[PDB]
Amino acid sequence: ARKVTVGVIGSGDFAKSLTIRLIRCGYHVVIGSRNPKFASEFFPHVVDVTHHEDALTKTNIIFVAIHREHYTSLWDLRHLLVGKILIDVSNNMRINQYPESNAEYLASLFPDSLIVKGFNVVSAWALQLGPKDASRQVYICSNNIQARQQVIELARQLNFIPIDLGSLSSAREIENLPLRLFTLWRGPVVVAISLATFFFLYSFVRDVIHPYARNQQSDFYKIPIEIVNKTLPIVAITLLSLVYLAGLLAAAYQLYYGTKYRRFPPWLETWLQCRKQLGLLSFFFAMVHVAYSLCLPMRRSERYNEEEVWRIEMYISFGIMSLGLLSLLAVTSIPSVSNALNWREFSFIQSTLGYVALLISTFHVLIYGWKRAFEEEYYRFYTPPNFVLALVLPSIVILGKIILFLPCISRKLKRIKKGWEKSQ
Amino acid sequence: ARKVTVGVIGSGDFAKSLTIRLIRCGYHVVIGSRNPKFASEFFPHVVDVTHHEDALTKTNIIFVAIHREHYTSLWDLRHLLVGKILIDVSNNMRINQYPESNAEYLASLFPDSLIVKGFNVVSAWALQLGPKDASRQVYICSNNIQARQQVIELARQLNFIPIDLGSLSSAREIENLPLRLFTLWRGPVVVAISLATFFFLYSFVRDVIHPYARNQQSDFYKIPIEIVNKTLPIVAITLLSLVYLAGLLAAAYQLYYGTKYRRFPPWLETWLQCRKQLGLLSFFFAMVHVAYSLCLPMRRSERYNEEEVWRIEMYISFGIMSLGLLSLLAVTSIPSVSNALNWREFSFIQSTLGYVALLISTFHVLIYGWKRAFEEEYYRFYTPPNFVLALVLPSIVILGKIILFLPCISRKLKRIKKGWEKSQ
Amino acid sequence: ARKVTVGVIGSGDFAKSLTIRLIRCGYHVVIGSRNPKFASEFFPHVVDVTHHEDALTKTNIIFVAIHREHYTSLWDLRHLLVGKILIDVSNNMRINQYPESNAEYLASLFPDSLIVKGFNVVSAWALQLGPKDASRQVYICSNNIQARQQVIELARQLNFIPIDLGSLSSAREIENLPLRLFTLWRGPVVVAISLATFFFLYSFVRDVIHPYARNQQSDFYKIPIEIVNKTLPIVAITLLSLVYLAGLLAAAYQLYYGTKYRRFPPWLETWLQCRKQLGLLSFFFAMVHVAYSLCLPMRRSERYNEEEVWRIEMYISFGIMSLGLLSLLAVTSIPSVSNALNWREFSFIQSTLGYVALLISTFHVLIYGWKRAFEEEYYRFYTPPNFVLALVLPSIVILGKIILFLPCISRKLKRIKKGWEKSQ
Ligand SMILES: Cc1cc2nc3c(=O)[nH]c(=O)nc-3n(C[C@H](O)[C@H](O)[C@H](O)COP(=O)(O)OP(=O)(O)OC[C@H]3O[C@@H](n4cnc5c(N)ncnc54)[C@H](O)[C@@H]3O)c2cc1C
Ligand SMILES: Cc1cc2nc3c(=O)[nH]c(=O)nc-3n(C[C@H](O)[C@H](O)[C@H](O)COP(=O)(O)OP(=O)(O)OC[C@H]3O[C@@H](n4cnc5c(N)ncnc54)[C@H](O)[C@@H]3O)c2cc1C
Ligand SMILES: Cc1cc2nc3c(=O)[nH]c(=O)nc-3n(C[C@H](O)[C@H](O)[C@H](O)COP(=O)(O)OP(=O)(O)OC[C@H]3O[C@@H](n4cnc5c(N)ncnc54)[C@H](O)[C@@H]3O)c2cc1C
Ligand SMILES: NC(=O)c1ccc[n+]([C@@H]2O[C@H](COP(=O)([O-])OP(=O)(O)OC[C@H]3O[C@@H](n4cnc5c(N)ncnc54)[C@H](OP(=O)(O)O)[C@@H]3O)[C@@H](O)[C@H]2O)c1
Ligand SMILES: NC(=O)c1ccc[n+]([C@@H]2O[C@H](COP(=O)([O-])OP(=O)(O)OC[C@H]3O[C@@H](n4cnc5c(N)ncnc54)[C@H](OP(=O)(O)O)[C@@H]3O)[C@@H](O)[C@H]2O)c1
Ligand SMILES: NC(=O)c1ccc[n+]([C@@H]2O[C@H](COP(=O)([O-])OP(=O)(O)OC[C@H]3O[C@@H](n4cnc5c(N)ncnc54)[C@H](OP(=O)(O)O)[C@@H]3O)[C@@H](O)[C@H]2O)c1
Ligand code: HEM
Ligand code: HEM
Ligand code: HEM
Ligand SMILES: CC(C)CCC[C@@H](C)[C@H]1CC[C@H]2[C@@H]3CC=C4C[C@@H](O)CC[C@]4(C)[C@H]3CC[C@]12C
Ligand SMILES: CC(C)CCC[C@@H](C)[C@H]1CC[C@H]2[C@@H]3CC=C4C[C@@H](O)CC[C@]4(C)[C@H]3CC[C@]12C
Ligand SMILES: CC(C)CCC[C@@H](C)[C@H]1CC[C@H]2[C@@H]3CC=C4C[C@@H](O)CC[C@]4(C)[C@H]3CC[C@]12C
Ligand SMILES: CC(C)CCC[C@@H](C)[C@H]1CC[C@H]2[C@@H]3CC=C4C[C@@H](O)CC[C@]4(C)[C@H]3CC[C@]12C
Ligand SMILES: CC(C)CCC[C@@H](C)[C@H]1CC[C@H]2[C@@H]3CC=C4C[C@@H](O)CC[C@]4(C)[C@H]3CC[C@]12C
Ligand SMILES: CC(C)CCC[C@@H](C)[C@H]1CC[C@H]2[C@@H]3CC=C4C[C@@H](O)CC[C@]4(C)[C@H]3CC[C@]12C
Repeated sequence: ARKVTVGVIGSGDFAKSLTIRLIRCGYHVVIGSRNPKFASEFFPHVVDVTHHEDALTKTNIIFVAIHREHYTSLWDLRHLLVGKILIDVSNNMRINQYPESNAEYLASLFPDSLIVKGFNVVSAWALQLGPKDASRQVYICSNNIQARQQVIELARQLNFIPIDLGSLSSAREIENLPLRLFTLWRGPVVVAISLATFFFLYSFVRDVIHPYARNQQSDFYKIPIEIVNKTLPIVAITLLSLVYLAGLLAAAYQLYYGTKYRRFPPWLETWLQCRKQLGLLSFFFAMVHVAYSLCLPMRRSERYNEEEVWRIEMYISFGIMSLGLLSLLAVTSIPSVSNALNWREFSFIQSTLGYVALLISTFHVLIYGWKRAFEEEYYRFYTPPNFVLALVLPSIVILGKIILFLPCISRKLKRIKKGWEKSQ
Repeated sequence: ARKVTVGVIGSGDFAKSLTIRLIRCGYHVVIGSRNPKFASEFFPHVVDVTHHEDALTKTNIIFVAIHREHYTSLWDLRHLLVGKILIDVSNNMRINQYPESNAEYLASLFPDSLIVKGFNVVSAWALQLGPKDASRQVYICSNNIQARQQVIELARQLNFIPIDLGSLSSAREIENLPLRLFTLWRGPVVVAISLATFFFLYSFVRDVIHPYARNQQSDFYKIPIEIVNKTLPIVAITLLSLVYLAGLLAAAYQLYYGTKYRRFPPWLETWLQCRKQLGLLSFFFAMVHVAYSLCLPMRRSERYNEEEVWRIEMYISFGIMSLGLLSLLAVTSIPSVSNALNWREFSFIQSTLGYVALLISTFHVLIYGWKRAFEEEYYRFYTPPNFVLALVLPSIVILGKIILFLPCISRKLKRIKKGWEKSQ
Repeated sequence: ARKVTVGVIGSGDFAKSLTIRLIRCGYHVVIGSRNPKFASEFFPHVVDVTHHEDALTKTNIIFVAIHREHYTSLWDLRHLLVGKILIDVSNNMRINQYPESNAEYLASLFPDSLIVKGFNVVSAWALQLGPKDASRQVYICSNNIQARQQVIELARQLNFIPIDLGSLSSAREIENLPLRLFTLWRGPVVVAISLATFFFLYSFVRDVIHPYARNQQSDFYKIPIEIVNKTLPIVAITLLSLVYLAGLLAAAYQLYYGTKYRRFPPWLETWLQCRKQLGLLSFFFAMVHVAYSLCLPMRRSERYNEEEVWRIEMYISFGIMSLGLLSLLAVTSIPSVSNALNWREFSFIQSTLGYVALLISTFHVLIYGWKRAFEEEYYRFYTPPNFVLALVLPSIVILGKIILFLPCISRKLKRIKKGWEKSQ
């Protein structure tokens, strides 16, 4: 029933938190540091703190809890670290800082050891605490199977969820993972902000400034949130149109080149990768628009034609249908739901029901426009009304999709999708 | 640091996509085809394309990327495929097309080889691309442990998420998996459509046609979406009633037979299996009803008694309570949330809070009916009003559930639930 | 192709359901009972029911499907259970009933056997049925690797999802797991109920009783659900304030003590652990408030100043912003979404956007209060209006957070967060 000894190199924040987590989870830790005299009182009395040359002798699994630039300080400990699993927990301060990942550099430093990458994601504060809602998954990568399984078992005993990802070819991925902060959302968010700013300025120029000399009824105790009420929906529908224009453009490139075995242009690849983020931003903005259209027009201050009844009911119904379809798409976007669906079912949901949602949203805007545009006042300052642009982009998307259904084009796109593209 | 060679049989769409994915993920591929002269220019220069008899010699893991009906074309390669892992990636065009699954048929063809089922779910386009939101899980089944783990490691190196499911007894399941398209939703969707059509026709006959001779105030510029506003809620509540009538009927069958060790009738089994789909359809229709009741009655065109204040506030509150409980049930229906809950907690949530939601919905409809039914006009054309049916079904469900609480019945149902049913 | 024999000890409800599940999943079961004459007709004809001393001879994996207090009845079968995997499926009737878990007690009883904990979560009715939406994950813990993997494979063949959690140090956790019923929700729910009751009584005393002698316009055909409309929002905002006051107090304790390596007081630890439950309760109550504010003020019975337009639009917009941020936080609270986010991204979302949501909610309440408080009538009965308390708690939270941004305090808190706390 003797506890298994685990070695740790260095005495820092991560070393102390790791030692706490190991001791609480039924382990015995041997820590090697340059000056055990200095670091001995830091650690509890059940921690055996000695020199570098001593800790390695009495352990098999060693956490290299030092920074990358100090790895060469372990050069003298080359023949002691023979056949001993070295768990590399290091992290970089910048994505792609070095030509090779930290684990591969360590492996090149110590050819005879068994280098296992892992435990870098935890923050030396989740190690001190118990289970945490973000830092409960640890990714482990080693080119040696046995050492990888030993480290996975160690992670299991430390109340973690081990995740196996390969043979140090994945070390770069799990070193870049702790450093990323919504990398795929930056582009969609910038696009949404740009669209919102442009439509805000368009409404300000057309709706307010052009009749401002006529009326001039607003001051700083007024705000253009009638304009944000006209800006959120257009941004949402434009984001949906951008979600599906990427697929249209991919089809166009495939038809033009004649093969699917040609890499898309880098901008098209980035556009295709962030379609989920664009769609979720569109759903969020559509929901905010629904909230505004419910709360504001019906407020207590708002209390201060049969064909019109027709129109109002009909485009409200179309908006509700589109919102329901978008809600289905967003629900399927949860990782568990997406993984629980076949690729055929997921493709049906996303592609088909999103195209249907875009078409229904186009009708929902189109009715409003149909009896808000024929009056020459709203065709103001030579500038089309707000709904005209929010129609012109989904119109392009929908006409493209319909073009893709033509028999000649459908046949030339099936002959590509199904492999016979251009034999050579 | 030499790359591991992986063999592939055949040169088709799947073979080419698989070769691309293998080469990009640090592998070396040897492809065997009938005519290497023909297929050599198809594949890159780092691909060794030779005959069938040559590729097997220089590899250990071989992807049998050919259709099932051509498996007998490998009969001559029986003594070369001795002890070599054969990954069967084949798929059928129809569920339960053949008496035995593809993997088992291959294993019977080659008794001495190690047959591993896997990689059929990916679509030869997710292999070409990177990570995909539906095709990132691969299911692997082999009756040999070592070969199964080798194939799982191979899937890990190919940026997939290996899932182990057994010993080729699960081959049929993961061959039917790529072919299913919402199999459990078909029944609930057909039931919902039937209910919606019946209630639409009922409202058309009662609300419109019966006084149509009296008024005749509608034309084709009118639509019965006052009727869909009366059809969505009834369909939602009826779907909930059908969700819980299945449990009531299962209890009735258990009490009648005296044991739980008797298989339910096939219709009852299918009803019990699709309870989740019926409940989610009910939640979706209830949410659509909430959206209609918010957007339509308050529209700008809609602008064109204390006990009544009482009633309106009270049934709105009951509707909100029921919607909240249904939202809790739907949130627990996510696979991650369901797996994160104990069976006791999940049972409490679903059973208890869904019965409470059904009861509260019954009250919410019942108040509306209580002061919309006593007037003889709404008891029109000898036909009960719309809410009467939406009450009569949940009333049956609730009276059944209350009957199940009787001391004699509760005791006879505990003596069953807890094992003492009928000893023999 | 001979089936693998699996032994089962005892003949009860769990034994029968387990035997059914094993037989259906291609196994052959040998059941040992005290009186095979009695239990033989219970089980099918393909089940070999014999004495205790006979079943062990013809099997290797044995399910000890008897209660803990009867384990000593297997004392005579000590030398027969040598090297045989014993899967302990037992459960306790109370959390922490015994000093050592059931699996560890069994292991102490039989030192020479290989004890594996598992299959306790399933309810002897999910074993009889097929896949179930709560009982499809089984947790397995053994201090022997090989036996643990054998039991995991057995669980895989039984259409389960094996989960490995360690070396019998996790046996207590997975014995307590079937017994817990929302353990972390009890405290937050009691707090929410207490807040709701207190604010209901406060509104009853101030809003109704104090002018009750003045007007007396209500009877039992009236209800205080104008008061629940004033109670739900305050409870939601107070729950959010309590969510973040825990972090403020943790920071205060860290600054006072000078280290993060000191355990928080038990009440603070329990407060910190249940922050997710408090936040989700706050989100649920905020959504119920949104539903009430939409449905009730706009009802058909409700149909029975430019700066005010200003105010109404502005605080509605702030409420919508806060609801959107809370929705983002709740979406990230799904286990799949939380596990799919880096700890940095999850920390950003939760901490930063929740503080922003709290600030925006404070403004949203504050505008309403700003032009509903300056009238001396609402400062009624020497008691502050309802919004004043719902402001005073988030005000304390926000001033604390701002204090944490002071340069001296920020520096003393970074010197703690980053390890240099108090060297010894
Ligand atoms: C609310 C919301 C949530 C969303 N969530 C997600 C999400 O979680 N994940 C996600 O990925 N997206 C998500 N999306 C976006 C969604 O994936 C896209 O809208 C949808 O995939 C577009 O379908 P498509 O037909 O344009 O593209 P696809 O079907 O993906 O194909 C794009 C292009 O590739 C071609 N192509 C397709 N299959 C093949 C093949 N086998 N061989 C050759 N060429 C082929 C098509 O012809 C087309 O030119 C979401 C969108 C919304 C609105
Ligand atoms: C929005 C929504 C979402 C839903 N999501 C899901 C979902 O994700 N998954 C899902 O499965 N369902 C889901 N449902 C449906 C839900 O499961 C059912 O409403 C609920 O289980 C019915 O409870 P019950 O008491 O009728 O049935 P159960 O408790 O399941 O039992 C049915 C019958 O079996 C008997 N029985 C139960 N336990 C035993 C036992 N141990 N031994 C012998 N007999 C027993 C009962 O007496 C009864 O006769 C959802 C419903 C809704 C509205
Ligand atoms: C709708 C909703 C859903 C929610 N869902 C969840 C959920 O799923 N999971 C969950 O956990 N919470 C959840 N929450 C609550 C959420 O986690 C908290 O609101 C948030 O974490 C508080 O941030 P903080 O800065 O106060 O605390 P934290 O950042 O967690 O830190 C608390 C204290 O620890 C200190 N500290 C932090 N990091 C370190 C460190 N490295 N070293 C030393 N000291 C440190 C801080 O200074 C502070 O004193 C939810 C809340 C809401 C409203
Ligand atoms: N939150 C975290 O801290 C965290 C989280 C994840 C991963 N990590 C990784 O874990 C490792 C430990 O980080 P840390 O925060 O603990 O680092 P730190 O506080 O900077 O500690 C540096 C450690 O390196 C040792 N060291 C050895 N040779 C050295 C040299 N020449 N110069 C300087 N130091 C030398 C020191 O040990 P002596 O006492 O013997 O000098 C000391 O224990 C890093 O690789 C980090 O990327 C940290
Ligand atoms: N999207 C997909 O394509 C996909 C996805 C998942 C699974 N799969 C499975 O993967 C396998 C490959 O599918 P595929 O689409 O690549 O098929 P395909 O395009 O029809 O190719 C058929 C292949 O079979 C070989 N073959 C051998 N003997 C043959 C014979 N007698 N008659 C005809 N062909 C013979 C051919 O090789 P030669 O050049 O030597 O003649 C050719 O490479 C199938 O089992 C399929 O079910 C495919
Ligand atoms: N839903 C469930 O039932 C469920 C779920 C999860 C886990 N479990 C666990 O699985 C085990 C089986 O539970 P169960 O519900 O089947 O129990 P049960 O109905 O009470 O059966 C008791 C069993 O213990 C045997 N036994 C041996 N020595 C005994 C003694 N001295 N006194 C009494 N019985 C003795 C009996 O076998 P003989 O015929 O030879 O006397 C009988 O088969 C328990 O440990 C339970 O915690 C049960
Ligand atoms: C319950 C669901 C919805 C309701 C009740 C609703 C309501 C409305 C209303 C009343 C208008 C008239 C303009 C205004 O009031 O400011 C409008 C316009 C608009 N709707 Fe919606 N909507 C819904 C969903 C959606 C969705 C999901 C989309 C797009 C994905 C969308 C796209 C638009 C657009 C772009 C406009 C712009 C028209 C203009 O600014 O002139 N709507 N909506
Ligand atoms: C915020 C939540 C809800 C609100 C505001 C609401 C509102 C209403 C209103 C105003 C009516 C009167 C009939 C009408 O206006 O067309 C009604 C009727 C009805 N409600 Fe709801 N409801 C809600 C939730 C629900 C839910 C969740 C269910 C069932 C699961 C439900 C079941 C019904 C049914 C069946 C009727 C039919 C009455 C009739 O057609 O005569 N309601 N609801
Ligand atoms: C769409 C979102 C929201 C809308 C439309 C809304 C609407 C309102 C309205 C109209 C009032 C005036 C008092 C009343 O009508 O009873 C109010 C008050 C209040 N709001 Fe909201 N709200 C929203 C979201 C929120 C959220 C998310 C919170 C807190 C997390 C919140 C906190 C409060 C509080 C505490 C009051 C109390 C004021 C009082 O009782 O005097 N609101 N809200
Ligand atoms: C993050 C996502 C949303 C980015 C999508 C933004 C779109 C509108 C941007 C991003 C990159 C852009 C492309 C970048 C480069 C070129 C080449 C030149 O001929 C101008 C047009 C063209 C082809 C641009 C078209 C618009 C474009 C595709
Ligand atoms: C929204 C838009 C971008 C959707 C795509 C429309 C355009 C780009 C597509 C639709 C029809 C396509 C054409 C269909 C047929 C041919 C004939 C052959 O020579 C291949 C290219 C060519 C000439 C295609 C070029 C691209 C094309 C013109
Ligand atoms: C997919 C789900 C929702 C199906 C539920 C539909 C219900 C209403 C249908 C489906 C199958 C049907 C049963 C099929 C067969 C019989 C036998 C005969 O005596 C008529 C009634 C009875 C017992 C039917 C009752 C109604 C029933 C249970
Ligand atoms: C909604 C409905 C279907 C719920 C179930 C109600 C009916 C079917 C149930 C409830 C009470 C049950 C009875 C309770 C007691 C007995 C006595 C004994 O001889 C077993 C059968 C019998 C006669 C049961 C038959 C089924 C029964 C009548
Ligand atoms: C389950 C969660 C929400 C519990 C949070 C409830 C809060 C308000 C309660 C729970 C435990 C309580 C603490 C328990 C003990 C003490 C010590 C004494 O000096 C009184 C105050 C103090 C410090 C209490 C302050 C309020 C407190 C922190
Ligand atoms: C909402 C509230 C609880 C937030 C926290 C505010 C209080 C408790 C915090 C904020 C500023 C803190 C002080 C900042 C600086 C010092 C000086 C040094 O001697 C450490 C303790 C001491 C004296 C701290 C004690 C705790 C403190 C006073």
